[PDB]
Amino acid sequence: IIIATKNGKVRGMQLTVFGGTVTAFLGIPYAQPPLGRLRFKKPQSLTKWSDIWNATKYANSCCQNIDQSFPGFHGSEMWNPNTDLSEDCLYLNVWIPAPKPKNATVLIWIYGGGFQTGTSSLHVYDGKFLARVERVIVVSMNYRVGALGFLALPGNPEAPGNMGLFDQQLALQWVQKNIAAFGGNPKSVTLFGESAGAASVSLHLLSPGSHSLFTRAILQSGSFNAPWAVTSLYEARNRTLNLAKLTGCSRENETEIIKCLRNKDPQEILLNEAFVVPYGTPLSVNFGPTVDGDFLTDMPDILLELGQFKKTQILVGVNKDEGTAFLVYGAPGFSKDNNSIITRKEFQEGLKIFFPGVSEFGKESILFHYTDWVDDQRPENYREALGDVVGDYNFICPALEFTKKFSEWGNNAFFYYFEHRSSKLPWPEWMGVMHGYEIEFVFGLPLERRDQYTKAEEILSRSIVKRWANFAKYGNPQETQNQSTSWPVFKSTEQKYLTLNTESTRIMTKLRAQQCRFWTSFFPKV
Ligand SMILES: *[C@@H]1O[C@H](CO[C@@H]2O[C@@H](C)[C@@H](O)[C@@H](O)[C@@H]2O)[C@@H](O[C@@H]2O[C@H](CO)[C@@H](O)[C@H](O)[C@H]2NC(C)=O)[C@H](O)[C@H]1NC(C)=O
Ligand SMILES: *[C@@H]1O[C@H](CO[C@@H]2O[C@@H](C)[C@@H](O)[C@@H](O)[C@@H]2O)[C@@H](O[C@@H]2O[C@H](CO)[C@@H](O)[C@H](O)[C@H]2NC(C)=O)[C@H](O)[C@H]1NC(C)=O
Ligand SMILES: N[C@H](Cc1c[nH]c2ccccc12)C(=O)NCCCCCCNc1c2c(nc3cc(Cl)ccc13)CCCC2
Ligand SMILES: *[C@@H]1O[C@H](CO[C@@H]2O[C@@H](C)[C@@H](O)[C@@H](O)[C@@H]2O)[C@@H](O)[C@H](O)[C@H]1NC(C)=O
Ligand SMILES: *[C@@H]1O[C@H](CO)[C@@H](O)[C@H](O)[C@H]1NC(C)=O
Ligand SMILES: *[C@@H]1O[C@H](CO)[C@@H](O)[C@H](O)[C@H]1NC(C)=O
Ligand SMILES: *[C@@H]1O[C@H](CO)[C@@H](O)[C@H](O)[C@H]1NC(C)=O
Ligand code: NA
Repeated sequence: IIIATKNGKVRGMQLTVFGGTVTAFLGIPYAQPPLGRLRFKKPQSLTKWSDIWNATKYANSCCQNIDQSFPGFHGSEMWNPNTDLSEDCLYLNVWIPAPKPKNATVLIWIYGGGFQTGTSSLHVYDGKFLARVERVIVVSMNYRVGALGFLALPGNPEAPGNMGLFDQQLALQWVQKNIAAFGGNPKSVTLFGESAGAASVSLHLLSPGSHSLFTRAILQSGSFNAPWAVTSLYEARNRTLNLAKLTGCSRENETEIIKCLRNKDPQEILLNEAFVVPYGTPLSVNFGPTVDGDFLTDMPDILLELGQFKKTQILVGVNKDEGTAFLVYGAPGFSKDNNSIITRKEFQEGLKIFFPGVSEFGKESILFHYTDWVDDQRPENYREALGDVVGDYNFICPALEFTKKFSEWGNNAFFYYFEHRSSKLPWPEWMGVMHGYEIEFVFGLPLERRDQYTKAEEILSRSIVKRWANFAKYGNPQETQNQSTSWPVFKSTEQKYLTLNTESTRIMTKLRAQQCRFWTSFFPKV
């Protein structure tokens, strides 16, 4: 019940799951709290302690803007932080099987949230089921988001960029030095994440500093080549100087702007983050990964294209309706509280909201590719198109492109397509299989049958959990026992992928091929 780590001892707690036991260590610090002189800088290593650290409750989340478009609605508040916000937030969690395993595969979760929001303590990232059912070890960590995590004056060590990525990387290193003490195998570590988490995992594949801190990788609705995923160095410093003036910190000694930003209080920084961009989008990443020459040594689109990444197996996939979630956060004529049948002009206006700096011709090109219907008179035509438009451009095509290019260098790749709409969901049915709603299935929440989940959902979850674990332990995401359809490796030619649902598990070919040729070849040029 007490574990001895390189920096000191840590007390955990015991949990009861499915007639068994899991040992949870919630809130182990992995770095010096980034307060004061340290705000905006890379994490600094933690100096040892002599007491017994009590890791029995989730630690503080990093400071972030909550979104308030739906106060009181669980469909949206399930994603908001469920723990005190604070700059002092560099902590991680460990769930290990009981009894203590000997050489367990380790899964390391990295949450998404547009790089502005998110926390490891969310209910739908509870690692206790994966520990219990598959006897792997699960680790999640908090990393700095928003400007306190990704503010960038390039080359300048007071605000270098990618600090949140270096937070992640320092947790990964903590697992390397320490997880053996917990009964884990540091030579068997799978990163997995979703949305910006998945884009984070993809960047860890590119970053030499993490090459040796994990084995394999799983990308859920997210990759670095997605349009939101990397902010330019043009944009980044335009953004940190607009933050400077909004807070009365514009100077000319670039480092003393930073000194000036260090005396502001967190919430002052948070209020102004939203306006350093002129035209914003529900998907807008105001402060993101940057080519800092340290974590990321070159533009990732080039590293991907020329084979400059960790060679290993990747598991990649996306959801059928990645786009809908964002339509109710800005798009006109859209509401979670009606079927949001919009018109041709509302569609048009919804493109100017999601594609704001884009030419009139650009927005006409999108409308032309997405509005030649199998039936001109279905009222929901434009509603479905704009959903598809946002999902294809922001998630599905980048993920497919990443998998093709990665697989072109000889490693096994597996692609999936999650298409199950859960029965419980608090959002209306027109929104479909939404961004982030496979996460609970990966984490085994439908296993605790309880109130929410049909037995069909319990089974799908049980299978996904097995495929994920087999991928982590063995590099091959098969379920070998219950006469399951085999999951083929994705190769650049036939582009086979697997669909996940409660009814038919089917092998299909070339997801969204016609849509994605538009996004990945034609549209980048406008
Ligand atoms: C780079 O930044 C400038 C300045 O941004 C403005 O000032 C900030 C403090 C904040 O209040 C922002 O909302 C402002 O936009 C941008 O120039 C502005 O461009 C917009 C229109 O696109 C408009 O607000 C003003 O006409 C401009 N303001 C000034 C002071 O010139 C500029 O567009 C940004 N982007 C690039 C690529 O340079
Ligand atoms: C779906 O709902 C939106 C707005 O929902 C509600 O309606 C408002 C009157 C107000 O009470 C809001 O706070 C609610 O959330 C409808 O969009 C509105 O349409 C009319 C057109 O004149 C008008 O009230 C506004 O311009 C629109 N509001 C927007 C775009 O935000 C939409 O018409 C509804 N559609 C269907 C099919 O029910
Ligand atoms: N735009 C900025 C930055 C940002 C860019 N892209 C993002 C993606 C997610 C979160 C934030 C961002 C912002 O913070 N809010 C505006 C958009 C509203 C998003 C609310 C966040 N909650 C949800 C999340 C996810 N699934 C959701 C499903 C639905 Cl139905 C509703 C909310 C969701 C999956 C990953 C975790 C977060
Ligand atoms: C650390 O925890 C020690 C033991 O706490 C035990 O577990 C918690 C969850 C409670 O149920 C408590 O009653 C138990 O005794 C404490 O004795 C010790 O003081 C704690 N140390 C610090 C620094 O908080
Ligand atoms: C765990 O497995 C690795 C190889 O995956 C091996 O080198 C190591 O010695 C093992 N440690 C144990 C069994 O404690
Ligand atoms: C002011 O700028 C110079 C470079 O022009 C820099 O070396 C110096 O450190 C800055 N001032 C302080 C107090 O850091
Ligand atoms: C396989 O099927 C049995 C029932 O025959 C079920 O109890 C078990 O959980 C299934 N295993 C997986 C990994 O799906
Ligand atoms: Na728990």
